[PDB]
Amino acid sequence: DSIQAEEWYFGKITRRESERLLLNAENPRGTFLVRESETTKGAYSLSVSDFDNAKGLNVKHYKIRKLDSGGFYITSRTQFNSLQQLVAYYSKHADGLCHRLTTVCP
Amino acid sequence: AEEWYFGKITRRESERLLLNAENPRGTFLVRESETTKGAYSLSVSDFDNAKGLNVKHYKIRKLDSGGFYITSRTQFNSLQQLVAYYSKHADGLCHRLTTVCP
Repeated sequence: DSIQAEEWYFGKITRRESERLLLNAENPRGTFLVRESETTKGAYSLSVSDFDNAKGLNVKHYKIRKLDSGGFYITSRTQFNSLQQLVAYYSKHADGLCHRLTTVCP
Repeated sequence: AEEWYFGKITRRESERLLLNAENPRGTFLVRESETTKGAYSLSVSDFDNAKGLNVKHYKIRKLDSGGFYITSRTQFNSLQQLVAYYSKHADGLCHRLTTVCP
């Protein structure tokens, strides 16, 4: 389906594999990718690269839950009718995330 | 940085992960201890006839001078040396640390 081919969706890659792709030093902070959650059925995960001078480059993982209406959310502040709309939103506003989403993981 | 370090995932999460594949015995990861500050926890899959596949958890204590241990037999000056040692020598663990959790 459409989601399978989104440039930012990485399907069933593991959290460890997403950190392997995201921790690459070429990536600016806020490089991200969406994937299925490995440990929660039916949820997704937004993994975001970030940096601090103590953990080094690191990745933060945010569960994305799906509501019975069909929407999605990470926080109580905002919900979205699609992952596409969630990504578009957090590309414009961190709003609790470690960083605004900037580069789509290559 | 290490591919086997899974950071703050939980005990339950590690068990979901370590058991969630066609993962052999001896698949493992290291994570921050939930129960004890400063320590880590080594989680390793195992198989036995009564339990079937199951996960064992081993505290990794941190010494004041900097090193780490799980038993009195050997201690390590870093956490990576611990992992490297137990990949070659089970020494009391259920199995050697052979496959990093995918």
